Amino acid sequence: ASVTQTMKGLDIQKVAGTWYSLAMAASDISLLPLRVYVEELKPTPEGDLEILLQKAQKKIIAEKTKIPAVFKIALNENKVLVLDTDYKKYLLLCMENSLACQCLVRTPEVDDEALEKFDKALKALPMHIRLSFN
Amino acid sequence: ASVTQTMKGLDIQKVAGTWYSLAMAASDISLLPLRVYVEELKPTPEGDLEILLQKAQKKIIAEKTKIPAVFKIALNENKVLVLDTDYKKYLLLCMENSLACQCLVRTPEVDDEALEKFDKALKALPMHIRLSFN
Repeated sequence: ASVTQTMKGLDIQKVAGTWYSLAMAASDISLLPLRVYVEELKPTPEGDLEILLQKAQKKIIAEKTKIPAVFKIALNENKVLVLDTDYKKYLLLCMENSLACQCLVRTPEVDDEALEKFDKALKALPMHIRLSFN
Repeated sequence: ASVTQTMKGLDIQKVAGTWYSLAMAASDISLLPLRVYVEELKPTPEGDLEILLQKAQKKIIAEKTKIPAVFKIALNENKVLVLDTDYKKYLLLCMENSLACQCLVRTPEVDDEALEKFDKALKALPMHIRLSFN
């Protein structure tokens, strides 16, 4: 991917709280290890991102970098990419080794803005597998 | 490996402090990503192990398990295995995906107990690559 595809002007503090994985996509079929469900984001006062996820709860710390929408997690290098969020409804997030992207929503209310924007974002990226849940 | 090859009666509190990587060995040549140098161990009051290492300093948290010499780190599952230590001189430590083992010493004093015991421990395990440093 490119820095061109990451989000401009992210405020990491406003993504705090609960999220639900509506859908996932990945560059390689076997990737879906990156089959992980973001349940909560907890930014730190220092600007790092704690990720609570389901696989068993895992707690991951993605550290800030010089790119405000890109965090570094480990022995195996993984980056967390925030593609886009409105903070109140949806967050598009990618984890790179190579690439898995998740469509996160604040609540599973009947509304399809998040999934339209996920699908629009994936058009640019070479994905070989796509999942959507109930 | 087996639980039979992990250490009996580990006190994680006594491995606290500085260590030096004298030597590494691994199951697969390409493994030496697990080319990481343990510089410090910091056990927590809760019994988890913080690992400071050189690759750039990385800080890894290996959580306790029901096995007192085995800690769990992440998206990719890695276990840290303490094979053997006398706490004061040497620690034999393995990181599993599959397997890399390190010979750690408290100080680079002229003494070869650590390396004899590393080599004796590796006899049992299928290693294809071995490194030793100055």
